[PDB]
Amino acid sequence: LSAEDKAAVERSKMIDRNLREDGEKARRTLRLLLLGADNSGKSTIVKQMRILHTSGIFETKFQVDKVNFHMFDVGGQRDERRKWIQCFNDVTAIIFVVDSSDYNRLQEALNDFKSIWNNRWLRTISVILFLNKQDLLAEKVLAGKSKIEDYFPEFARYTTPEDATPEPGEDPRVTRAKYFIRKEFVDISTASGDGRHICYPHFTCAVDTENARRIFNDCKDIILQMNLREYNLV
Amino acid sequence: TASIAQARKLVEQLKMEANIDRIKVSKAAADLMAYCEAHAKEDPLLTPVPASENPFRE
Amino acid sequence: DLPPQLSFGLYVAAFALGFPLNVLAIRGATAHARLRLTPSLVYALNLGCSDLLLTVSLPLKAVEALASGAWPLPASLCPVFAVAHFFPLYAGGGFLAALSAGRYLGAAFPLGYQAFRRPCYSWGVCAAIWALVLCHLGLVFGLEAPGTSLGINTPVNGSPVCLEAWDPASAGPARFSLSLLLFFLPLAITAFCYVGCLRALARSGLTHRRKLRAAWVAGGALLTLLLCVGPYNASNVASFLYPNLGGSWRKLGLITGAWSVVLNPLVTGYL
Amino acid sequence: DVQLVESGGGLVQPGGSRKLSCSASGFAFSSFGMHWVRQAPEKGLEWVAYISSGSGTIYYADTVKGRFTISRDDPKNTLFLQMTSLRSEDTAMYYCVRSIYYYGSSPFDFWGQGTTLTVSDIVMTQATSSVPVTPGESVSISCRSSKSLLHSNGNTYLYWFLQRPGQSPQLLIYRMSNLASGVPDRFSGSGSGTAFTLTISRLEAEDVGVYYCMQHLEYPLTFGAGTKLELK
Amino acid sequence: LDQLRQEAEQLKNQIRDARKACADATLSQITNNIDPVGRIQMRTRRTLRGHLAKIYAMHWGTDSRLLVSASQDGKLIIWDSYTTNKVHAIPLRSSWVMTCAYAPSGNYVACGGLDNICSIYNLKTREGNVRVSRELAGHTGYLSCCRFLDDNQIVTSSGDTTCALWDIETGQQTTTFTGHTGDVMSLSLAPDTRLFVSGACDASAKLWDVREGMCRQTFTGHESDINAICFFPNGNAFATGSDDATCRLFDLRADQELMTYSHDNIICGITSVSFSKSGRLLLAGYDDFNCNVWDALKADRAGVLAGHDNRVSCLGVTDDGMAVATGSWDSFLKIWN
Ligand SMILES: Cc1cc(OCCCS(C)(=O)=O)cc(C)c1-c1cccc(COc2ccc3c(c2)OC[C@H]3CC(=O)O)c1
Repeated sequence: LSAEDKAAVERSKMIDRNLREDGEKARRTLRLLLLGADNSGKSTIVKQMRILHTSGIFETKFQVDKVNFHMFDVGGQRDERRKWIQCFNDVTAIIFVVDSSDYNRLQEALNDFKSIWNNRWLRTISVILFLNKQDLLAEKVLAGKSKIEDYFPEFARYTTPEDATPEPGEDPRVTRAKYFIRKEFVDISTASGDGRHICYPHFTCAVDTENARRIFNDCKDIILQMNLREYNLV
Repeated sequence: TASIAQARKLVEQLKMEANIDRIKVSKAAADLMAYCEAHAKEDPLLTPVPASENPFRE
Repeated sequence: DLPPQLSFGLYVAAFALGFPLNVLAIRGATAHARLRLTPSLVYALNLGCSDLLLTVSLPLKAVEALASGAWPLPASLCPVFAVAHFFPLYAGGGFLAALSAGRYLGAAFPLGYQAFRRPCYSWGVCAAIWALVLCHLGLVFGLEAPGTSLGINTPVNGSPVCLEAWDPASAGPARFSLSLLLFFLPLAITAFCYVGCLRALARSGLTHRRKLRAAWVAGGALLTLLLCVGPYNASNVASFLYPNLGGSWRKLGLITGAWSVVLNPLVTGYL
Repeated sequence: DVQLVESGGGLVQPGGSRKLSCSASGFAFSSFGMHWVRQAPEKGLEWVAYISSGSGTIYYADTVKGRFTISRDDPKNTLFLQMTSLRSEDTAMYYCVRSIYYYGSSPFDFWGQGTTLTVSDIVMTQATSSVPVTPGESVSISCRSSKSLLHSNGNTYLYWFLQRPGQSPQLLIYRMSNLASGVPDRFSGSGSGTAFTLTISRLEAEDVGVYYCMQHLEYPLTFGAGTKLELK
Repeated sequence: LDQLRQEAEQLKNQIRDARKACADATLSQITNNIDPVGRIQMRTRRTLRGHLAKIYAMHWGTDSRLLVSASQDGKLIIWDSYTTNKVHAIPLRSSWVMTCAYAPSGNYVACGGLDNICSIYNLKTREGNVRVSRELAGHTGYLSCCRFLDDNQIVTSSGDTTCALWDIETGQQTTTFTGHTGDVMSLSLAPDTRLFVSGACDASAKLWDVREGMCRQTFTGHESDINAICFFPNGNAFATGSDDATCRLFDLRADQELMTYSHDNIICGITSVSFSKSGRLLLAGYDDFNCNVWDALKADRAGVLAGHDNRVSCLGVTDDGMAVATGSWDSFLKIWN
């Protein structure tokens, strides 16, 4: 080598040093992909709001227990998502939000969840399911104007399981409807995936302010299960 | 106006494919062969280059 | 009771069973490690290395037992066989303790674990326990040799023996302290890490069947530490506590170690 | 608006000590290696010291080795030269030079103003020290090296610098035949691996000055005597 | 309504009749006379190990050196391929980058992605650091490809089914090319930079005239998304690869599919496609972690690269012809010849 070649090698080494420092700093934090149809409050899941990198896709940053989550929402396009989704096959989790209040589009949401769950590139990514607007669901089921059986005949033959635990002292019909709705999604999830990735259903409302804690806990569980996979306990 | 626009587009497609009808597939294949054989001795991947001037030596 | 044919048969069978499955386990471990490196792979590779070393040292003491104590090979090779047999026991104990600690850290502090999960740290810990056990063996063996050759002793009108007839009064405290600091501390570490891993698996439910399967795998590691090397270290401490006790328990403990060499790749090896 | 302003020059007693500073502005200072270059009051250029990018490598000239220190402060974008045991031969102008090194870089692209100081190897040979010349005509300046400057990689390291009267030097050809940025195209460089010629096609009034050829194959870095072109 | 559908229906039938009439002898029968290229053994000479995330694009410089590459770690890297030196490292505003291009003059690099913005960075500045010369105006979809016509003109393809031609100086869309049906995934410039082809998610390719901005020709025959496209070195043909695990060589003049490259043992999709200097070797990267080298005329697997641990994403042959560089999702670039 000459003097210039040596200086070029030194500059390359400095570039490598900066690259590794940036890489570890980035590897520190956790990354989530937010999905769900409109009129589902997908942007209201976490109370904190942000306009980070508002151009193109939407960024959000929230910190819980001194660990940072970056949530990416690709909301620019309403068309087919089958192409860019492969860029997200390394995120910690997919936060899928479904508005359970309306029964007209619920089958469409189930089909979307089936498409996401059985995706070729997301076959190892866990899904955190958020059943939004449960209060509207309760109001609709209590009013009685609209019935599940108009769209789901099996709800006539469905009964609440013995393990059902309605905690806030709610109406049993509300719990029955909620558990059937969640059962549809968990049935979609369980039919495939053979335990490589699992779904974590939850119930939430618009005024709820504890969704960050649930996201953090289920992310901890996902990390734990990957760790146990690394040591080959699973 | 999407339908009429696509109709005009397909008319343009016919006009362009007029020369396609003029050209022959066998002629095109012969041209591909001619180019490949004409430049066959200048690509190292086809004909491996001696290690003297190959810049990626070890 | 010491039937030389029986001991010879157990040692020969132990070697013959261990060698194929052990090399298969190390081949599987290296095939997995080719794609990527994880601390579990590092620990498994070191466990396999120690197991191969012990199983290649086994036939020598099998022959020695067939000679009922006498070593047909001349006493110039005593320290080589001594290290190559009695080092891998404590080496495997330490390796299993480190593996259990890694499992506990991964299952109890998962975010923190992937925050600072590097195979370099695993290699450093492995080399540290390598050096510690070699150093402790060296210092304990420095006060063994009277300077007859080093590490060998001959009874009156008797054949040379590899520490088999070593002075019990001198060998008591040394063997006891070594066995304690090289086995019981790893045993306590393994037990605490196992109960922590069980707590984490319980509170981090994913599926009952898989929870049981993971608990059984970790328990297999703990038992292969406890069921085989445990008898050896227990016999050692018992001999320290009871100097007049008979010496057949030492032979039983060495048999249990010879069964450790075959049991270890079964419940911890990748394949 | 790249700018390098140095300070510290003054009258000192022999064997004294002094500190020269150079503030840099208008560019990414931390990404540039930096050089201190001496020019004797009546002689040519002479390299003094070199601090690398990130301070990884430090090189000194033999005549100032040990008693000279070169240092860098990135946060203030500043360069320091600590001078101890000053001598009569250390009275010079002490230019500060910028440099960067990657595949297609042009080192020694920018030069400082310098600060006059006064107190109380491969050889570069320039055949001529002065050439009378008239504007509008071609001219050629040749210099020679003791050892062939062509490295095995195919790059030969010779640099051409033009110093107009009362001005800091500037780079013209940063390799065998590589025109520097901002230099008019009428300049060119050519020659073999040991003898190198700078060619100018047309001459104007601003081309009057001293021309130096420099080697960069290996340290230390050595300059030529300098060919002076004066209008006629 | 259906009144104009019949008009378009007959036009589609007529042009197919033209294509069948144009074809008498298939390419394979014509090339049956020549002798095969034989087995091609290609070895790895360099491995570039700076990227900390999966790599989506790379582009060779015109000097057969100094390649550029882009990955999700939020970094562009300009490598000196001869010495594996890292010439430049450029931070990106948005880490979701799907393409990168190298200016033929060597003064600029362009990258874009899920942010809908095609940024152009200046490499040769007086300040000594690479700066964002221009963030181009907005598409209505992600950027899938971009290529430099010159130091002032660029051509981009987006997920809004539309390609565009931009003037860098003004920063505006000089031309907007007509619509595809699905996403536009690939883009290749003709050697003379007069025409260019695009491949879409509607399993169709389109040949465009740059100066007039109107789709000259349309080619079909695939069964899934077209992921990669590349002209023949003489500019009279181009090859595409699709998720249906097949490559097609179409010819512009005959306006008809010429050859198909497929094997029953290959089922994964094709991510990248490129030619050799003479066009006889067609190099294609696949999803099953290895590339294939086909004899472009006889249409058989003349070789396999088989050196990557993950999905092969980008692939490019140098202009000089020495080497081929492949970048994969394992955050590695490998140079072969
Ligand atoms: C210390 C030494 C010296 C040595 O000299 C070689 C000749 C050089 S000259 C003539 O100048 O002396 C050669 C070797 C190999 C070694 C050695 C190095 C590392 C470990 C061990 C084993 O240490 C043990 C082996 C078994 C046992 C030890 C120690 O404790 C007793 C029982 C274990 C048990 O029975 O439970 C030897």
